[PDB]
Amino acid sequence: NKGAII
Amino acid sequence: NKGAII
Amino acid sequence: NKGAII
Amino acid sequence: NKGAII
Amino acid sequence: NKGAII
Amino acid sequence: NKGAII
Repeated sequence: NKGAII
Repeated sequence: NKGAII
Repeated sequence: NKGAII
Repeated sequence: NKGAII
Repeated sequence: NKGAII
Repeated sequence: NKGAII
């Protein structure tokens, strides 16, 4: 899983 | 799964 | 798993 | 890019 | 980039 | 980059 919260 | 919350 | 919180 | 050669 | 050759 | 050759 990959996630970016920006 | 991939997710971006921007 | 990879995650970036920026 | 992601690749699987099997 | 990610690759698997199997 | 990540690679596995198996």
